[PDB]
Amino acid sequence: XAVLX
Amino acid sequence: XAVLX
Amino acid sequence: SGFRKMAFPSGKVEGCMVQVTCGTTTLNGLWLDDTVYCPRHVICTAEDMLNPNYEDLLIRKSNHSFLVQAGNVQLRVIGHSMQNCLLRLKVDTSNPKTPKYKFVRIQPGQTFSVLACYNGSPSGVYQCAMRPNHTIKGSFLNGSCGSVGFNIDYDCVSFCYMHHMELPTGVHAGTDLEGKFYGPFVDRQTAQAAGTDTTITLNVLAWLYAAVINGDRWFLNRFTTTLNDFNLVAMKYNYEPLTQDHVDILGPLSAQTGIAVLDMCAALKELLQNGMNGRTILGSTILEDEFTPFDVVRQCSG
Amino acid sequence: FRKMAFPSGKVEGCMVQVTCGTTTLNGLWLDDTVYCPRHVICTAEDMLNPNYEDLLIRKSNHSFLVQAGNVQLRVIGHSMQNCLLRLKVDTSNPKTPKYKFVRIQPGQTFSVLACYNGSPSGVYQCAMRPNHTIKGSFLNGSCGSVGFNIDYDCVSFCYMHHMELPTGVHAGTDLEGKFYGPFVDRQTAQAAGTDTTITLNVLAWLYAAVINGDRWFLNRFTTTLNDFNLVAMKYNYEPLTQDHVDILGPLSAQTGIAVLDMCAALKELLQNGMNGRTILGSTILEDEFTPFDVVRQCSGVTF
Repeated sequence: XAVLX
Repeated sequence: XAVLX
Repeated sequence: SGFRKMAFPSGKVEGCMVQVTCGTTTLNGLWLDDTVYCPRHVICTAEDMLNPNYEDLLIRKSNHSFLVQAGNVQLRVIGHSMQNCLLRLKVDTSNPKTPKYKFVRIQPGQTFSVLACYNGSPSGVYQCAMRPNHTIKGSFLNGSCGSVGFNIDYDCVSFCYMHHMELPTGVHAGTDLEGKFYGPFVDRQTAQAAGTDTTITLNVLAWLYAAVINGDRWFLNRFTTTLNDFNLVAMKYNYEPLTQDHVDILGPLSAQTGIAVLDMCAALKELLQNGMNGRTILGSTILEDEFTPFDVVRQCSG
Repeated sequence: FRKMAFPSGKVEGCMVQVTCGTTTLNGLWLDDTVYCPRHVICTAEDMLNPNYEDLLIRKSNHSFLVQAGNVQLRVIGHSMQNCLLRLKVDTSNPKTPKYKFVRIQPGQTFSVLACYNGSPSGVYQCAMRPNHTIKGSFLNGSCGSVGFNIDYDCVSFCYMHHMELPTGVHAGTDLEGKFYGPFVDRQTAQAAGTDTTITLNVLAWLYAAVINGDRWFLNRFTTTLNDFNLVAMKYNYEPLTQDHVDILGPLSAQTGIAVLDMCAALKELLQNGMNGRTILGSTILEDEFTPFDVVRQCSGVTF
């Protein structure tokens, strides 16, 4: 759901 | 009415 | 004087941006004196991203596992360590463009300038506010990470933000320069979500004062309100509760325009309840909340 | 989709403070020349209608104090070029970036580094309005502040601030001292012509929206250039030309959406509003992002 940049 | 900066 | 959402000049920060690589992952790093700071996830691989054990991942690296480049020149890493969600890499050469700086953890509602970077190179600069729910409504593409948020007071750069990720809702999250996340987030690709967000009431009022010092008074009225009654309405519109400290912070601007804080609240109250009827304030059609009272008195004429 | 300005480090390295008598403002130091507004040779009551030519004669190199940081830059020459002064100094600026001077056209944008006493205070994005003014943010002592674009590694200087007009908008020159618009540097009665919305940029913004994945406003139809102008001109939009259509080519190609198809979509947006819906998180149609800015922001262009 969260994306590491 | 123009004002010089 | 006019009114723009301006960022601080970015030059002092540009001269600290470097590129940092580990394995096949590359992102941005901040080089001050003999230290480079970057998001610790630079050490992960594709399969580490879901449940990384940074501690376990790092012990398996050496100093030569990190490639830091300033432009096309390689900077040798002679030391490394993890501080919360950041990596502190010691390099054998010092950054002469290092400005006077300090690391500060800002408060929600506070504003700052971001220098979006890719591969250690500056792309653009924009100003934004730390949302009440700790997220940032920024503009980051992949490989942005490592980019930083900051404020400049005279010749001293106050670094307050470093980017780490995007949340499912399209907003962004990160840490201060000590590595502590702003908000209840962790640096791993797991289902995460920002908490409820509110409009920063203190900033909207600062902005309405900006419109007034700037010659616009159409939205004012003859009413007044109590702090309690103002909050009973503002909360209905998802606005941050206004405290007595907030009213004091507005003291300077209040005395400069001759409008009592509570009377300005009365005006805001009316705007919330009746919309703007097609009119605009400082050119805007909605109530703007990314200008702190400080930003207002700085950009506007005393 | 934030309104991003270009990283300003390169221009910050060219800003100096220029003082003539009691008048202090900002100067642009490139190689061994410092450019600043000519009105710096004017005093308090000498701005209603100054005779610059005769006012300069009474000046000598020693009349100008140029400071960079805390060091004084020695002026060994001075000449006037239209509305600017070109001061020759004995030191070539060590921070001179590769650069050029270009005259911007209506609708195009650039970044402004607002300065005071030679020290940069803020940077923001601006658009040269169709009426030849810019909606900027400047206080007293900001003049000589500069606007620019960066194309690759080359700094393109396109604006230098001189005045604020009665409507709260601003006017200035290119780096040749020529004014944008019909304005003159004298505190006479001058007014900006009425403005219009930069149609080209709005279309560009809609493309950015689509590129981002925000495409609900799109429709199944198209329109003629003429039919679009008839509608757009009610909402006070600048007439769209074929040249504009062609400038939008790269974006149209990136999204596969013909310009006249987006115009059909824009048309419907003007006659029916947004229904409380939002485009790129905005409730209004942005007109200060050019097809280039759009390409720049969505492509992660660096410098």
